[PDB]
Amino acid sequence: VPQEVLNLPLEKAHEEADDYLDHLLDSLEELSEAHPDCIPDVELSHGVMTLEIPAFGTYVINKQPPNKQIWLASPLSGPNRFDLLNGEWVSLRNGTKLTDILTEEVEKAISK
Amino acid sequence: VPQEVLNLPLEKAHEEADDYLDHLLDSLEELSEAHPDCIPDVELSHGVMTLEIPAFGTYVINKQPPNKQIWLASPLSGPNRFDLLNGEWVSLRNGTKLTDILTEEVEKAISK
Amino acid sequence: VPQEVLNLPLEKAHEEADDYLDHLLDSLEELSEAHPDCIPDVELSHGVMTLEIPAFGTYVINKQPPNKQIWLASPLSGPNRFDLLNGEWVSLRNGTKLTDILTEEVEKAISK
Repeated sequence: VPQEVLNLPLEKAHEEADDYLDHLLDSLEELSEAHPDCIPDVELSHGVMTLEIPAFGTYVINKQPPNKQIWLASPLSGPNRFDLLNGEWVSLRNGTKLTDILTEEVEKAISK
Repeated sequence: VPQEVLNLPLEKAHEEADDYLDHLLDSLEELSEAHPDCIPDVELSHGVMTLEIPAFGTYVINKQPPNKQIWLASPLSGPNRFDLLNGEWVSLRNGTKLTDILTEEVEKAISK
Repeated sequence: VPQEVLNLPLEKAHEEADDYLDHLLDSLEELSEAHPDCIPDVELSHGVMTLEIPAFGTYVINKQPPNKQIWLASPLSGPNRFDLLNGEWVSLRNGTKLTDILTEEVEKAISK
Protein backbone atom coordinates (compact mmCIF):
# COMPACT_ATOMS: atom_id res chain seq x y z
CA VAL A 1 0.00 0.00 0.00
CA PRO A 2 0.59 3.85 0.40
CA GLN A 3 2.87 6.05 -1.76
CA GLU A 4 2.29 8.92 0.66
CA VAL A 5 5.08 7.47 2.79
CA LEU A 6 7.81 6.34 0.71
CA ASN A 7 8.08 9.58 -1.12
CA LEU A 8 9.28 11.12 2.23
CA PRO A 9 13.04 11.24 3.33
CA LEU A 10 12.55 7.95 5.10
CA GLU A 11 14.96 6.32 7.46
CA LYS A 12 15.46 3.53 9.81
CA ALA A 13 15.32 4.39 13.38
CA HIS A 14 18.65 3.29 14.98
CA GLU A 15 19.08 1.25 18.07
CA GLU A 16 18.79 2.99 21.24
CA ALA A 17 21.68 1.13 22.65
CA ASP A 18 23.59 2.37 19.51
CA ASP A 19 22.87 5.89 20.36
CA TYR A 20 23.92 5.73 23.98
CA LEU A 21 26.98 4.06 22.98
CA ASP A 22 28.12 6.91 20.78
CA HIS A 23 27.45 9.76 23.12
CA LEU A 24 29.24 7.49 25.46
CA LEU A 25 32.13 6.71 23.26
CA ASP A 26 32.79 10.25 22.31
CA SER A 27 31.93 11.52 25.79
CA LEU A 28 34.55 9.06 26.83
CA GLU A 29 37.76 9.41 24.77
CA GLU A 30 36.95 13.09 25.05
CA LEU A 31 37.94 12.51 28.72
CA SER A 32 40.75 10.31 27.58
CA GLU A 33 42.53 13.79 28.30
CA ALA A 34 41.82 14.62 32.04
CA HIS A 35 43.20 11.07 32.01
CA PRO A 36 46.47 11.92 33.68
CA ASP A 37 47.86 8.75 31.88
CA CYS A 38 45.20 6.76 33.91
CA ILE A 39 42.36 6.11 31.40
CA PRO A 40 44.61 5.02 28.49
CA ASP A 41 42.01 3.66 25.90
CA VAL A 42 38.39 3.65 24.64
CA GLU A 43 37.73 1.27 21.83
CA LEU A 44 34.26 0.91 20.12
CA SER A 45 34.61 -2.25 17.90
CA HIS A 46 31.28 -3.32 16.67
CA GLY A 47 28.65 -2.69 19.21
CA VAL A 48 31.36 -3.85 21.63
CA MET A 49 33.11 -1.25 23.56
CA THR A 50 36.19 -1.42 25.78
CA LEU A 51 37.79 0.79 28.54
CA GLU A 52 41.37 0.08 29.50
CA ILE A 53 41.61 1.79 32.97
CA PRO A 54 44.52 0.02 34.78
CA ALA A 55 43.43 1.64 37.97
CA PHE A 56 40.77 -1.27 38.00
CA GLY A 57 41.44 -3.06 34.85
CA THR A 58 39.15 -3.20 31.86
CA TYR A 59 35.50 -2.54 31.40
CA VAL A 60 33.49 -4.13 28.64
CA ILE A 61 30.16 -2.81 27.46
CA ASN A 62 28.03 -4.71 24.86
CA LYS A 63 24.82 -4.53 23.09
CA GLN A 64 22.73 -7.59 24.03
CA PRO A 65 19.44 -9.27 22.97
CA PRO A 66 16.72 -8.88 25.72
CA ASN A 67 15.46 -11.22 28.51
CA LYS A 68 16.88 -7.46 28.71
CA GLN A 69 19.43 -4.85 26.47
CA ILE A 70 22.94 -2.99 27.20
CA TRP A 71 25.45 -5.13 29.12
CA LEU A 72 27.97 -3.65 31.64
CA ALA A 73 31.04 -5.68 32.74
CA SER A 74 32.77 -3.42 35.18
CA PRO A 75 36.25 -4.66 36.34
CA LEU A 76 35.33 -2.87 39.54
CA SER A 77 31.63 -3.07 40.18
CA GLY A 78 31.36 -6.29 38.15
CA PRO A 79 28.46 -7.22 35.75
CA ASN A 80 25.14 -5.46 34.96
CA ARG A 81 22.28 -5.16 32.48
CA PHE A 82 20.34 -2.23 31.26
CA ASP A 83 17.07 -1.23 29.70
CA LEU A 84 15.18 2.03 29.17
CA LEU A 85 12.73 3.47 31.68
CA ASN A 86 12.01 6.90 30.99
CA GLY A 87 14.31 7.15 28.30
CA GLU A 88 17.07 6.36 30.84
CA TRP A 89 19.33 3.26 30.78
CA VAL A 90 18.71 1.60 33.98
CA SER A 91 19.69 -1.44 35.90
CA LEU A 92 17.72 -4.63 35.77
CA ARG A 93 19.01 -5.59 39.14
CA ASN A 94 17.86 -2.51 41.06
CA GLY A 95 17.30 0.08 38.49
CA THR A 96 20.28 2.16 38.78
CA LYS A 97 21.33 4.32 35.92
CA LEU A 98 24.32 3.13 34.11
CA THR A 99 25.41 6.72 33.37
CA ASP A 100 25.73 7.13 37.15
CA ILE A 101 27.59 3.97 37.61
CA LEU A 102 30.23 4.82 35.01
CA THR A 103 30.17 8.39 36.04
CA GLU A 104 31.32 7.24 39.49
CA GLU A 105 33.66 4.41 38.68
CA VAL A 106 35.22 6.78 36.12
CA GLU A 107 35.58 9.84 38.36
CA LYS A 108 37.22 7.55 41.02
CA ALA A 109 40.08 6.81 38.66
CA ILE A 110 41.01 10.47 38.27
CA SER A 111 40.29 11.33 41.86
CA LYS A 112 42.64 8.43 42.87
CA VAL B 1 6.38 -35.63 29.87
CA PRO B 2 2.72 -34.99 31.08
CA GLN B 3 -0.50 -36.05 29.28
CA GLU B 4 -2.50 -34.04 31.80
CA VAL B 5 -1.85 -30.99 29.64
CA LEU B 6 -2.17 -31.82 26.14
CA ASN B 7 -5.54 -33.36 26.56
CA LEU B 8 -6.83 -29.80 27.38
CA PRO B 9 -8.14 -27.29 24.67
CA LEU B 10 -4.65 -25.90 24.38
CA GLU B 11 -3.66 -22.78 22.56
CA LYS B 12 -0.90 -20.45 21.85
CA ALA B 13 -1.03 -17.23 23.60
CA HIS B 14 -0.99 -14.44 20.94
CA GLU B 15 1.24 -11.45 20.86
CA GLU B 16 0.29 -8.64 22.95
CA ALA B 17 1.16 -6.21 20.28
CA ASP B 18 -1.20 -8.33 18.04
CA ASP B 19 -4.02 -7.81 20.39
CA TYR B 20 -3.65 -4.07 20.74
CA LEU B 21 -3.42 -3.78 17.14
CA ASP B 22 -6.82 -5.32 16.53
CA HIS B 23 -8.78 -3.42 19.10
CA LEU B 24 -6.97 -0.59 17.52
CA LEU B 25 -7.69 -1.46 13.98
CA ASP B 26 -11.33 -2.04 14.52
CA SER B 27 -11.59 0.82 17.01
CA LEU B 28 -10.13 2.80 14.19
CA GLU B 29 -11.98 2.18 10.89
CA GLU B 30 -15.00 2.15 13.16
CA LEU B 31 -14.22 5.91 13.41
CA SER B 32 -13.44 5.96 9.75
CA GLU B 33 -17.15 7.36 9.93
CA ALA B 34 -17.02 10.51 12.20
CA HIS B 35 -14.29 11.01 9.60
CA PRO B 36 -15.99 13.85 7.79
CA ASP B 37 -13.91 12.72 4.70
CA CYS B 38 -10.77 13.51 6.85
CA ILE B 39 -9.55 10.07 8.08
CA PRO B 40 -9.87 8.29 4.69
CA ASP B 41 -8.11 4.87 5.39
CA VAL B 42 -6.97 2.27 7.98
CA GLU B 43 -5.02 -0.59 6.56
CA LEU B 44 -3.71 -3.54 8.71
CA SER B 45 -1.31 -5.46 6.33
CA HIS B 46 0.68 -7.93 8.26
CA GLY B 47 1.50 -6.63 11.64
CA VAL B 48 1.97 -3.35 9.77
CA MET B 49 -0.73 -0.86 10.03
CA THR B 50 -1.34 2.40 8.18
CA LEU B 51 -3.48 5.58 8.73
CA GLU B 52 -3.99 7.89 5.78
CA ILE B 53 -5.06 11.18 7.52
CA PRO B 54 -4.21 13.98 5.01
CA ALA B 55 -4.75 16.49 7.73
CA PHE B 56 -1.11 15.43 8.81
CA GLY B 57 -0.25 12.80 6.38
CA THR B 58 0.22 9.14 7.17
CA TYR B 59 0.89 7.27 10.34
CA VAL B 60 2.61 3.93 10.38
CA ILE B 61 2.45 1.54 13.29
CA ASN B 62 4.53 -1.71 13.38
CA LYS B 63 5.25 -4.61 15.50
CA GLN B 64 8.97 -4.61 16.37
CA PRO B 65 11.55 -6.90 18.07
CA PRO B 66 12.65 -5.45 21.50
CA ASN B 67 15.73 -3.41 22.62
CA LYS B 68 11.80 -2.64 23.02
CA GLN B 69 8.09 -3.66 21.13
CA ILE B 70 5.22 -1.57 19.19
CA TRP B 71 6.58 1.17 16.91
CA LEU B 72 4.72 4.49 16.30
CA ALA B 73 5.63 6.71 13.30
CA SER B 74 3.33 9.65 13.63
CA PRO B 75 3.38 12.09 10.63
CA LEU B 76 2.63 14.67 13.28
CA SER B 77 4.27 13.79 16.54
CA GLY B 78 6.98 11.80 14.73
CA PRO B 79 8.49 8.43 15.92
CA ASN B 80 7.98 6.40 19.15
CA ARG B 81 8.34 2.99 20.78
CA PHE B 82 6.17 1.12 23.15
CA ASP B 83 6.20 -1.60 25.74
CA LEU B 84 3.83 -2.81 28.45
CA LEU B 85 3.83 -1.47 32.00
CA ASN B 86 0.85 -2.36 33.75
CA GLY B 87 -0.68 -3.91 30.95
CA GLU B 88 -0.55 -0.49 29.22
CA TRP B 89 1.44 0.32 26.05
CA VAL B 90 3.73 3.00 27.05
CA SER B 91 6.47 5.13 25.69
CA LEU B 92 10.09 4.19 26.01
CA ARG B 93 11.06 7.79 25.75
CA ASN B 94 8.99 9.12 28.65
CA GLY B 95 6.40 6.57 29.25
CA THR B 96 3.44 8.04 27.68
CA LYS B 97 0.59 5.84 26.65
CA LEU B 98 0.28 5.36 23.01
CA THR B 99 -3.53 5.15 23.28
CA ASP B 100 -3.38 8.75 24.53
CA ILE B 101 -1.10 9.88 21.85
CA LEU B 102 -3.29 8.56 19.05
CA THR B 103 -6.36 9.51 20.91
CA GLU B 104 -5.16 13.12 20.72
CA GLU B 105 -3.56 13.28 17.32
CA VAL B 106 -6.74 11.57 16.05
CA GLU B 107 -9.29 13.80 17.79
CA LYS B 108 -7.35 16.87 16.45
CA ALA B 109 -8.13 15.84 12.89
CA ILE B 110 -11.89 15.87 13.45
CA SER B 111 -11.80 18.89 15.70
CA LYS B 112 -9.84 20.73 12.91
CA VAL C 1 41.62 -5.97 20.85
CA PRO C 2 42.59 -6.32 24.62
CA GLN C 3 44.45 -9.26 26.25
CA GLU C 4 43.76 -7.72 29.66
CA VAL C 5 40.38 -9.42 29.56
CA LEU C 6 40.66 -12.77 28.24
CA ASN C 7 43.39 -13.74 30.59
CA LEU C 8 40.74 -13.47 33.41
CA PRO C 9 38.48 -16.46 34.55
CA LEU C 10 35.87 -15.32 32.09
CA GLU C 11 32.35 -16.57 31.85
CA LYS C 12 29.08 -16.10 30.22
CA ALA C 13 26.48 -14.53 32.27
CA HIS C 14 23.46 -16.92 32.40
CA GLU C 15 19.89 -16.09 31.71
CA GLU C 16 18.03 -14.52 34.40
CA ALA C 17 15.04 -16.61 33.70
CA ASP C 18 17.47 -19.62 34.02
CA ASP C 19 18.43 -18.59 37.44
CA TYR C 20 14.93 -18.09 38.77
CA LEU C 21 13.98 -21.30 37.39
CA ASP C 22 16.54 -23.21 39.41
CA HIS C 23 15.95 -21.62 42.75
CA LEU C 24 12.43 -22.33 41.81
CA LEU C 25 12.90 -25.87 40.79
CA ASP C 26 14.87 -26.83 43.80
CA SER C 27 12.76 -24.63 46.08
CA LEU C 28 9.94 -26.62 44.64
CA GLU C 29 10.63 -30.39 44.75
CA GLU C 30 12.16 -29.50 48.10
CA LEU C 31 8.47 -28.93 49.05
CA SER C 32 7.52 -31.98 47.10
CA GLU C 33 7.64 -33.28 50.85
CA ALA C 34 5.10 -31.12 52.83
CA HIS C 35 3.20 -32.41 49.80
CA PRO C 36 0.93 -34.73 51.73
CA ASP C 37 0.67 -36.75 48.41
CA CYS C 38 -0.85 -33.51 46.86
CA ILE C 39 2.05 -31.93 44.89
CA PRO C 40 3.23 -35.18 43.21
CA ASP C 41 5.83 -33.87 40.60
CA VAL C 42 8.22 -31.06 39.53
CA GLU C 43 9.87 -31.61 36.22
CA LEU C 44 12.45 -29.14 34.69
CA SER C 45 12.92 -30.38 31.05
CA HIS C 46 14.77 -27.85 29.07
CA GLY C 47 13.85 -24.41 30.12
CA VAL C 48 10.35 -25.91 30.38
CA MET C 49 9.12 -26.72 33.75
CA THR C 50 6.06 -28.63 34.92
CA LEU C 51 4.02 -28.96 38.20
CA GLU C 52 1.61 -31.85 38.51
CA ILE C 53 -0.71 -30.65 41.36
CA PRO C 54 -4.01 -32.59 40.88
CA ALA C 55 -5.64 -30.29 43.33
CA PHE C 56 -5.84 -27.86 40.23
CA GLY C 57 -4.16 -29.77 37.57
CA THR C 58 -0.86 -28.89 35.97
CA TYR C 59 1.14 -25.73 35.80
CA VAL C 60 3.57 -25.03 33.01
CA ILE C 61 6.31 -22.45 33.23
CA ASN C 62 8.52 -21.57 30.20
CA LYS C 63 11.26 -19.35 29.18
CA GLN C 64 10.04 -17.08 26.37
CA PRO C 65 11.47 -14.52 23.89
CA PRO C 66 10.31 -10.91 24.78
CA ASN C 67 7.50 -8.65 23.43
CA LYS C 68 8.31 -9.84 27.19
CA GLN C 69 10.29 -13.06 29.21
CA ILE C 70 9.12 -15.96 31.77
CA TRP C 71 5.73 -17.49 30.91
CA LEU C 72 3.27 -18.76 33.60
CA ALA C 73 0.41 -21.13 32.66
CA SER C 74 -1.38 -21.72 35.90
CA PRO C 75 -4.13 -24.43 35.76
CA LEU C 76 -5.77 -22.28 38.40
CA SER C 77 -5.03 -18.65 37.83
CA GLY C 78 -4.50 -19.25 34.10
CA PRO C 79 -1.78 -17.58 31.89
CA ASN C 80 0.80 -14.84 32.67
CA ARG C 81 4.07 -13.23 31.57
CA PHE C 82 6.97 -11.93 33.49
CA ASP C 83 9.88 -9.56 33.30
CA LEU C 84 12.32 -8.02 35.77
CA LEU C 85 11.69 -4.76 37.59
CA ASN C 86 13.90 -4.34 40.37
CA GLY C 87 15.40 -7.54 40.01
CA GLU C 88 11.94 -9.04 40.67
CA TRP C 89 9.93 -11.16 38.18
CA VAL C 90 6.81 -9.30 37.71
CA SER C 91 3.62 -9.44 35.77
CA LEU C 92 3.19 -7.72 32.47
CA ARG C 93 -0.50 -7.54 33.02
CA ASN C 94 -0.46 -5.69 36.35
CA GLY C 95 2.93 -6.19 37.70
CA THR C 96 2.41 -8.79 40.22
CA LYS C 97 5.30 -10.89 41.35
CA LEU C 98 5.24 -14.37 40.11
CA THR C 99 6.88 -15.63 43.31
CA ASP C 100 3.75 -14.40 45.10
CA ILE C 101 1.42 -15.93 42.68
CA LEU C 102 2.97 -19.39 42.97
CA THR C 103 3.55 -18.90 46.61
CA GLU C 104 -0.23 -18.56 46.99
CA GLU C 105 -1.54 -21.04 44.49
CA VAL C 106 0.98 -23.48 46.01
CA GLU C 107 0.18 -22.88 49.68
CA LYS C 108 -3.57 -23.32 48.82
CA ALA C 109 -2.94 -26.90 47.76
CA ILE C 110 -1.49 -27.89 51.14
CA SER C 111 -3.90 -25.76 53.10
CA LYS C 112 -6.77 -27.53 51.19
